[PDB]
Amino acid sequence: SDYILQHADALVKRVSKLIVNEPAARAALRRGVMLAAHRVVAPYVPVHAVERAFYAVAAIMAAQPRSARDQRPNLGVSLAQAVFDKGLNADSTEQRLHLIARQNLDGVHRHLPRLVLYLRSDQVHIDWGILIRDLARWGHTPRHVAREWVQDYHRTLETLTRQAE
Amino acid sequence: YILQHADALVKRVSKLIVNEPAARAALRRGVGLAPEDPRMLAAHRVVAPYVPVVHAVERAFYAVAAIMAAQPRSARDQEAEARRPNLGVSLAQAVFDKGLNADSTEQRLHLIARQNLDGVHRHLPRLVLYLRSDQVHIDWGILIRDLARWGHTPRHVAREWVQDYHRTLETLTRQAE
Amino acid sequence: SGFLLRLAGPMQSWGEHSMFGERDTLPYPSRSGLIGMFAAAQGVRRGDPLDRYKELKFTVRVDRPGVRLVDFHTIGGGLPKERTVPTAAGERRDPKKATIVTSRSYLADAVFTVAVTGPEADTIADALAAPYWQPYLGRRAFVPDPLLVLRRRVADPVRELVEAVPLPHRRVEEDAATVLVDLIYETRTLTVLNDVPLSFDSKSRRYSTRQIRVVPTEVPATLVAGPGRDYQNKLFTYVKQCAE
Amino acid sequence: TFVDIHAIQTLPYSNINRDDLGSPKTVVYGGKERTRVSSQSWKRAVRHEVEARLGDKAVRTRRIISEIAKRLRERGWDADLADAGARQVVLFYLPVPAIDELAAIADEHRDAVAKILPADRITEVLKSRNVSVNLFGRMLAELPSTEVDGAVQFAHAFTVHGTTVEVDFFTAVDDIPKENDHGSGHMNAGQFSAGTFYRYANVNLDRLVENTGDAQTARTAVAEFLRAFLSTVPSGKQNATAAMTLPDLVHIAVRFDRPISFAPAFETALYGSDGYTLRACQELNNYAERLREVWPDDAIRGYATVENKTDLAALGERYDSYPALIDAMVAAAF
Amino acid sequence: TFVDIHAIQTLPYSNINRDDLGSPKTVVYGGKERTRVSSQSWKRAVRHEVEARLGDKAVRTRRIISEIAKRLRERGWDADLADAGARQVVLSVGKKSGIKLEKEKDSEAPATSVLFYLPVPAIDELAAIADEHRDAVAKEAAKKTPKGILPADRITEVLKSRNVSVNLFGRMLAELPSTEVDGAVQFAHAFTVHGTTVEVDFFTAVDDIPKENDHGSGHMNAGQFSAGTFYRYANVNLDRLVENTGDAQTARTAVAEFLRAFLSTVPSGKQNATAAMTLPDLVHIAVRFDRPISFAPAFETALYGSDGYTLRACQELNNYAERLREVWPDDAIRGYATVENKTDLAALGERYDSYPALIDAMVAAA
DNA sequence: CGCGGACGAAGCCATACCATGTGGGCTGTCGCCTGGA
DNA sequence: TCCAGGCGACAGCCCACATGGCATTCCACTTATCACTGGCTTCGTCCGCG
Repeated sequence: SDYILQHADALVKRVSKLIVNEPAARAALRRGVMLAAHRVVAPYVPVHAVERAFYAVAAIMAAQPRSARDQRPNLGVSLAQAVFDKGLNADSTEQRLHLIARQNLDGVHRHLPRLVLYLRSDQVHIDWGILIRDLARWGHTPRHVAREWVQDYHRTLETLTRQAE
Repeated sequence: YILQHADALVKRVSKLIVNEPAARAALRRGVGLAPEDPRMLAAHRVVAPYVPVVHAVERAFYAVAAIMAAQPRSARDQEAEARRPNLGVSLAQAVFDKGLNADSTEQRLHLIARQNLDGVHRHLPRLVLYLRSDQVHIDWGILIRDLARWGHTPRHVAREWVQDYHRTLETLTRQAE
Repeated sequence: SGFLLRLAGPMQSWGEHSMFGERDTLPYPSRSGLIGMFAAAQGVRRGDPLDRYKELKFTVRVDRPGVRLVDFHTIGGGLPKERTVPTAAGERRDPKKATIVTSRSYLADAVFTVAVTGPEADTIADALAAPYWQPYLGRRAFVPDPLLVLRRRVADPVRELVEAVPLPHRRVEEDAATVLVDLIYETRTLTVLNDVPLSFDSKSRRYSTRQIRVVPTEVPATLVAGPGRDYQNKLFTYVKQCAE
Repeated sequence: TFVDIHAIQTLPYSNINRDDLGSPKTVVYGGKERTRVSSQSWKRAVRHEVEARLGDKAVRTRRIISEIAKRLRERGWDADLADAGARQVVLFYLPVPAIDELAAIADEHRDAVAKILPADRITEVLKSRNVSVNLFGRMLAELPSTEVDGAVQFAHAFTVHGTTVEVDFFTAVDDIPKENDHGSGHMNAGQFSAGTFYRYANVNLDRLVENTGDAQTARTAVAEFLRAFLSTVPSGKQNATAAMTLPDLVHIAVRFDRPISFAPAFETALYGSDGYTLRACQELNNYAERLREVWPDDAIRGYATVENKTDLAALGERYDSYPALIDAMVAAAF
Repeated sequence: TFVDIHAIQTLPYSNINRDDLGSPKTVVYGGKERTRVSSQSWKRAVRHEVEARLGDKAVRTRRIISEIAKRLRERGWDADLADAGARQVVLSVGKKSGIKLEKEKDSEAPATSVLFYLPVPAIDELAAIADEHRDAVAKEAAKKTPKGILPADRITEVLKSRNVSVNLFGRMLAELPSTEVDGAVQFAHAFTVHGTTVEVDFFTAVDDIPKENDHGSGHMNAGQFSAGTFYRYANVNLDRLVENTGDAQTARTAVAEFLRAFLSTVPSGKQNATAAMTLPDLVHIAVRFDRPISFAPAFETALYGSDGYTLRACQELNNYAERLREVWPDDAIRGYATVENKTDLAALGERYDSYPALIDAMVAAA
């Protein structure tokens, strides 16, 4: 399962440097949130749910605000770290995680970009690599990864909370 | 090592179910099912921070926490009245005192002790809820740690429940001279 | 001079004091057995003088004791009324009573590291490397370890048993050294037993008493191998420098 | 001069040879329980099949009476009345040197074909083979015969993975019902076990051919032996659990120095939830590789396999089928 | 001279033969649990069907005294004379004091300890031999401990009376090793080709009449069931079967009816509430002249699913039969029928049109 | 009349309540094209 | 021939919910079945065979 993680990592670094470096391909990959993907991320793909897991998160990567654009825990830890540190509401991000963890494959790509972009607007660190292997893993086993996200979120939230006192 | 976490869960869940209904309802709907089943996506909030660090251990925690939240109000009203035994001893104390069927409990005990990791989780919940229907005092921490050790060999946790059950039966009968 | 046999494999059974159906084995090898194996590796038919095998020394370090199992063994059963094992008079028994049942015991899952020290040890080693008869361990049906001769040439092989020989995995406490392993030398002796072989001929088997003294020695914990697949590996790399 | 043979054979849910109490015989190797089939079992099962063919290859094909050609024919003793005995040598099966006596002490006397009782001299067929006595030890119904052994070392067959016995609750049902039904015949419990057994055996033609002679007769005996070793399966409770099978891997090797077994390769038991044949094959390969590169030797290796997935390098040249492998190896043996 | 038969049969959600506690019998094969149907159950269904057609009634029982006494009471003997008579027939066959019996429960005839296996005409003839010595039997009953008076030779020759089911399946009788006939059909256990876990059904038999205040079920419990695609196999040693039967036409009819009953029949274990009757989705008969062979090792590596298992099982049996055929070459006969026309199974021989056609052409070729 | 095969005759038998702790090893990646070194 | 650069122009920001609730009773069965065969000793005689 790591064979997808390494490719996803090469893609995230090359795309990060490419979006801060060249604005043309940045705005061209951002328009999808798709020919640009066929000509940019295609060499980083070895089931089409994996390929869409790559270019979809690539577009989410190119659509982030500059503040968070110029700068291993999964997305659950990322949301817990955002909630405790950067003042996000618990009763709202919890409800959003359940909302995302309950849907099917085509649902996570519809409700995920808004939340990822929103948490990114606070300079939160998303290990994009494992996020790509997570959305790829969403096809093999959905409820297993969703489980990892929710239980991981609550786990690290209460662990850091009790750790703070 | 695990028993300590077991006593933590049993502590806050034993006071939790009686002190507030939200968690009791989020846990009740998780009895006898996988830790990733969507219906139990609401129980992580309470149980996920206590698992340590194989899936048998988490299965044990979630499954028995749900069992503790799905017991009738009678069993909780008696559960909140205020070396140590397994649940086998509980079965013997149930048949000898509360009049259950001996020849049945014996074949249900050997029926459950003779199964695989998944058979103990499917057959277990109704058996333990029946025991709490008869309000026998069952110990939860031992029950979970037992289920936790139920995954490495199906011999080291079954044989001790069966032998402990029969042992305590004949001690309760010999003590009735 | 000398060499280090590695007594291992699926089953071992060095018998003694059993001249009937019930056969038993010792919790450690007996010189009669392994001297029978050398004799089988050099081509001496039963009845030949075994004086050459005198003057030999066998200290054996037990790696793991191994657990004892009883092998049930019926012979001649199910065969028709006119085929079994004859009687001395020649008159067979009734088929319902024809088969004879022997329950021969055997030692299973154990490994010993013997240290042969003798004058003929070099030809014995070169005989085990190419024998004139399948060499076995205790009884014919038991197949020996591939690495039957761990080290072919070593001066003072006893010191090799005391240090720098791989041992199977066992419980070792944290940063603990001085792990005990029993080895038998031959006052303060443990027992006397019929081991010295005087004649192997099937017509008159003849043995004698021999002293045995088990000394529990201490070995540094740097020899205990890992959990699995590590022991056989370490012993392979150990037999690798044999040429050097 | 040592023909070693290894074979992986997976037996289904059955009970080949039970113990003193019903359970199948088990060894505890590498710390774990492992059901096993005794060597005697797989011996009386091979032998009982060898004679069934060798001792029948054939009274209607090669024949024993078909002699004289070297003691009764090209000798002068009635080149036409050759049936002289022949018919006088009847009132098991031998090779050729011990047959010289067959056509030898079959002449002289008178004879009495003019219309035949001296057999205490020919009867010694087993005393000097009876090749079925040089391959395998003495017979089982005849007193010893100078050659009690041997040659064909046979090893016990233990599983390559820990297998625990499993209780098969069974019951007998009587067909004559009274007015209280369900009174079955007799409740009881029979233990069975399944698994993939590893098997091994050695044939020392070196100290073998001597006891016999005609390297061709010896060649036939070893070839039919190998075919019987793969072919046969014991006859224990087969009529109730049909467990007839063929080895999923067959490796015959001809070594000129000493026989060697691959049993320690299966020391660390194999955990499962998957199949065991492929893992066992590639693991036997690995062990053959390290052992081959640690004890280098110029030996011959060949193997057949019922799975074309893996490529077994250390096992030699992959022949196409069992009888081809046996033929090329027996030929390569001399 | 070995008629091998293989068959892939998928049984739905059912419980064919439970264990001593309700659960279905399971094997641990290739590391995974696999529900199985014992061999003796199918063998029983087979015999009852074969003997059903060939109305031979190869009764296996213990109460031979009870039925012999019944036969003697039908033929004029008094109740006590019949009982003592039958006891004389059974008591005159062992070494001394006859075969071993069990403790008599009622005043009813006792049940022997061993299981007999005879046809009904055999029991009838036993009653005849008992009737030939009316006076003698009556004279023995007058004593306190009677002995054998019957001509043990002919009754022992009557117990040896075979039958089609006796010929195929064989008989055992410890106290009479002279009547032991060896079976000619190797029947194997049927294990699934994919790991299947058991599943609990929760049932509550509710009482129809209401109670004054509350209403609860009459009884609640849970039974174990399982579904899956079973593999089944059997061998018929023609040589030994023709040896037991003696003739070759009776033998041929017995093997043909055996095969047809082997495919057709299905056990009677909890079928009244599951309706698990089915037919094999694949049937492969091969006639081998050297040794019988099973395809069990092909199904060692359990099959993962979420898809079907019939096609995978069919093509995998094909693959194993093909490579196995090219590794153990032999001049044997191969034929197969199939209930799925998607793939074409080449290695299984010549595809006949139907099960009975396949059986007819294969038994004929043997 | 001569005789095979099978069984049976015993010696034996055996008044000063409690426990168990274990595991670890496998895999391959790209952006392409022009310019300059 | 291989290493290195390049490849028109493509936006910035800021905000993200508060609360309240999470049920109870009841039911848990019966009976019948649980095998034998033996691995001792020699000789004489006895019933059946040729």
